[PDB]
Amino acid sequence: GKVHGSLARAGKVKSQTPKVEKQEKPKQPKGRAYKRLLYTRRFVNVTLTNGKRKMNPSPS
Amino acid sequence: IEDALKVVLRTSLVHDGLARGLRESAKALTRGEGQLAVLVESVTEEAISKLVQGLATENVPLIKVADAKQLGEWAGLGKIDRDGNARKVVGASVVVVKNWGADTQEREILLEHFSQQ
Amino acid sequence: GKKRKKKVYTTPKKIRHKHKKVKLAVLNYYKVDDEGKVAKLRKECPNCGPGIFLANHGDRFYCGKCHSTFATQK
Amino acid sequence: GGKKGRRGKNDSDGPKRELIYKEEGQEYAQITKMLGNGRVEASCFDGNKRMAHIRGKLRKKVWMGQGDIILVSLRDFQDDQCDVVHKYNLDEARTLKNQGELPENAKINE
Ligand SMILES: [Mg+2]
Ligand SMILES: [Zn+2]
Repeated sequence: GKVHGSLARAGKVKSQTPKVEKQEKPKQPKGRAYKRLLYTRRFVNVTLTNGKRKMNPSPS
Repeated sequence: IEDALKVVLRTSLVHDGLARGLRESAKALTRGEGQLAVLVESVTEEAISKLVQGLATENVPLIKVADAKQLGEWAGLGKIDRDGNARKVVGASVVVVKNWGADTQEREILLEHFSQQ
Repeated sequence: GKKRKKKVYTTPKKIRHKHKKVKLAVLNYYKVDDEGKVAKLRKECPNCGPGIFLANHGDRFYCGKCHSTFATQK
Repeated sequence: GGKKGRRGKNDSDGPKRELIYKEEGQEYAQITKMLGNGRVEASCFDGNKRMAHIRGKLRKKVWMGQGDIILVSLRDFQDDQCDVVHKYNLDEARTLKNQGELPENAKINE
C-alpha cells in the first residue's frame, strides 16, 4: 500500500538492504609503492589526455 | 556395401523418401510406396521385425543392417550442426526408402545383388 | 489513469489436452500369420486408399484422414 | 480552482482505489480537533488520544478536516505521538464500519 510496514522504524533501510560480500581483492601495495603506482598511473601513463585527467572515469 | 546405403539415404532424405519410423513404414509398405527397407535385429521382443518381414511378404527387398542408434545416426535423423554428433541419442530402428531419387551404379549393382540373394 | 486489480477467476482450471501416446501402438493394428502372411486387425478406409485403419469406438467405424466425412455404423 | 492546478502532478486516481488495511502498528483513528503547525489530534480506536503529525506525501497533497477517518502509524519508542499516513475519503470508511475493524460506537455520517 502507501507504506509497506510501520513507518520510521529506527534503521529501516539498513535492515532491509541486501548484504553483499566483499570481493577477493588482491593485495594493494602500500607505502612508497602506492606513491610510485600513483606517479606511474598519472604522469608517465597518461591515459585520457582529452579533457581533464578524469581519474576514475565512469564507464558509459 | 556401406557406401550405397548412405547414398540411398541421402537420395531419399533430399526428396523425402525415408519413412522414418515404423507406422509410416508400415503404411508405405501396405501402399505401393516402400521401395527399400533397412531394419535392425537388435530389437527387444523382436515382434516389430517380424511384422516388418510379414508386411514385406505382401516392394520386396529388405536389408539387415544392425546398430539401430548408428542406423539413425547415418540415416540423417540428426540435425548434425557441428562436425561431431551434437545429439545425445537418436535412432530409427526401421527405415523405408520410397523415392529412389538420384541413381549411382554401385548402389544399383548392390540392390540387384541383394534382390538375387 | 487506470486502476486495475489482480484478476480473480471463478473457475478451477482448464488443462491442455495431452495427446494419448501409445507405446508399441503400430503392432496392435496388425497380426502376423506365423512367419509369412499378415492380416490387419482394424478395417481399411476406402476414401483414402489402402493402409489407413478405421477407428472403432461403439457401433460405428471412423476414419482419421478424411475423418469428418466417414463415420459408418457397424 | 486556480492556475495552481496545471503545475501539479495531474495524478488522477478518480476511479475507486483499493482501500488499505492496518498492518502491525498502523491503526485506524478519527480526527478530533485541528491544531496548528500541520499537526492533528487523532482519537485512536483503543481509548487513547494520540497526537498525529500531518506527514510527508500528505501535507499539501490532500486536505483533511475535523471528523475524518484516518490511518496512522505509531512509534514504538514514543507511543504518545504518531504520523498520519493515509486518508480514506468517506466511502471505504463505510465499508470498514460494516466490517467493524473500529468500534461502531464512533458513528460519523453526513
Ligand atoms: Mg500537465
Ligand atoms: Zn478416410
